[PDB]
Amino acid sequence: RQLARNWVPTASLWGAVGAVGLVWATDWRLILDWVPYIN
Amino acid sequence: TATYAQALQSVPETQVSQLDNGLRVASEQSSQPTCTVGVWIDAGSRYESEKNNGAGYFVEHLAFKGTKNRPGNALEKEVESMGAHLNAYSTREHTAYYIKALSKDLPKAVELLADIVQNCSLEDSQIEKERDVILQELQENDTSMRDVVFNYLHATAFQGTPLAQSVEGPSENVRKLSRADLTEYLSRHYKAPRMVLAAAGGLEHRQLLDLAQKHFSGLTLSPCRFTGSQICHREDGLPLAHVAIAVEGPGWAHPDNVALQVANAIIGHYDCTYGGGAHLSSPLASIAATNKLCQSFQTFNICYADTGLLGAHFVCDHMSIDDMMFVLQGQWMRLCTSATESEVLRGKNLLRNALVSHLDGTTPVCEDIGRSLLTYGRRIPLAEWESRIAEVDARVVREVCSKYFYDQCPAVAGFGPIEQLPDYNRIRSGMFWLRF
Amino acid sequence: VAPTLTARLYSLLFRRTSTFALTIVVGALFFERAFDQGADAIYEHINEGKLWKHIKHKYENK
Repeated sequence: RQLARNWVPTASLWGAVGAVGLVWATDWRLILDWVPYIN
Repeated sequence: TATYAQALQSVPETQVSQLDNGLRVASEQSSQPTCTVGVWIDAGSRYESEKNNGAGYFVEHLAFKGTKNRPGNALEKEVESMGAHLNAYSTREHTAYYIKALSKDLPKAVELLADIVQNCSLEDSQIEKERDVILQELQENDTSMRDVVFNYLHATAFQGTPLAQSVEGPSENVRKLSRADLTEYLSRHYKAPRMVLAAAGGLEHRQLLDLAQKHFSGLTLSPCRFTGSQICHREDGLPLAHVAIAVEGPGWAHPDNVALQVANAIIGHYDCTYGGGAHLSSPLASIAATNKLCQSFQTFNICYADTGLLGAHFVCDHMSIDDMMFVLQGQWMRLCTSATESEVLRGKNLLRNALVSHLDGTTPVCEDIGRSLLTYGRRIPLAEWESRIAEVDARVVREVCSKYFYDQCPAVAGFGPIEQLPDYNRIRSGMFWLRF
Repeated sequence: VAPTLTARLYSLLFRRTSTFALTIVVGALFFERAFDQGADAIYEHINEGKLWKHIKHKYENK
């Protein structure tokens, strides 16, 4: 039509997931310490 | 004229009157030569004890066996003298005694009727006769599988509540039953305000109440537990296996009860015998005709005082069971998220039609009042129902169904040859999508 | 009467499986940052002066 229903907010979270995931993985960008990260 | 907006406007309105001892009076004038004369009583099995179980049911037959002033079979020989049909029936939450008649001889009718309500001949001649027929019928009752599974259905959800119990009650009680205990329940719940009276026809309100005419009317419940569970009667001989599945819902009086009226109408129903074929709009009636995954099914709603029942009842091949299901969870689940306002409309229209449809005819008009009184009181918010219809929204239905469907504990009833039917633990995981 | 955090929590998070999934990584992150940081102390608490971390101070940069 196109009506994209709660899929929109749904999907909104999803990308955030594995993005964090790769961030959780190892990635490149450090991540300003923010609770202790070793020196 | 007839124009839908104006069509709501001109109707004979709800009437009400109240006598002293708790009797209710009410009416509507249909400008008709005939009148449905009826009575509705809220005394339930949910009132009935463990011996009283099925007694009122047994009682139900008895009234017409003769009464105090009118011994055996002197009762109807006056009734059919007029040529007026007569009928009575009962229910877990209600009992309705009623008459369909010409407005002329009504002065007898209620007076005939009033006699019956309380004055009764309790005669073990009829008792044993009726004690037998019921017993005779008790066993015969295995012939219609429909009613059968529902009995299982309640008992599995409402276990531990008088609501969960057989209407006719277990058998042995009927033998053990004695008409004194009746006289109890006769005396107990047949008082007013429990009693309620209504009628519709050429009858005007006051010409009802005046001839409501001095006779008499009269001088406990609990919220029920809801059981995530399963029941199965496995018998593989039979050709087909019914299924019922449901979750509990709001009572009679509750806002959302109407909001969920449409979701059913939208998801609709299918049967072997339609001429609709595979081009119907209902995804179910499309597929279930396409691959004939079932013989037929229909969805129900039953809202108790405090409770409500939403689910369907289907019949499918002993090898076709799974696939009906995996479909059926599709529809409910997809509604809760991805539904759309278009299909809302097609649902919206239907319920308007069905609403307006049932409203024709003396008795049904007469009949609404009694429960409605026992339910919402006088309220027959006819034109309001329309306004009520305008209330429902896309978010509404989603937001409503989100409550009562997504990630819940469903009830499962079954009747053989079930075996294919997956274990609960599938159905449960199958309630909540994983986003698929 | 207020709901126990449980009644809050599902309604808040566990209801939508994404969220239910989402939080999982989230705490798991903060978890390890703190978690490993604790055990090593406990570890090195247990072994005192057996490790250069304690020992090497004797001779480290002279």
